[PDB]
Amino acid sequence: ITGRRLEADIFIGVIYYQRLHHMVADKMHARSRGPVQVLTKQPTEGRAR
RNA sequence: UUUUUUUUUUUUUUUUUUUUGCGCCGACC
Repeated sequence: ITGRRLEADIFIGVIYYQRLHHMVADKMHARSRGPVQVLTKQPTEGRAR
């Protein structure tokens, strides 16, 4: 941003990095209203349902 | 030549508007 030299020598290298399956696309869940359990009349369990 | 039964009136149409449970395994914080 500033374009100035950093006051410290920054350690930089090549590191093998792995992307894991824990993605936010499969983890975001939002429920307002919907299906309920027949026995307890309470909200169901799971993002799929 | 012979006894021991009783008797009367007041309630209406062809018909109508969302898979629960059981157990197992892996994994995140």
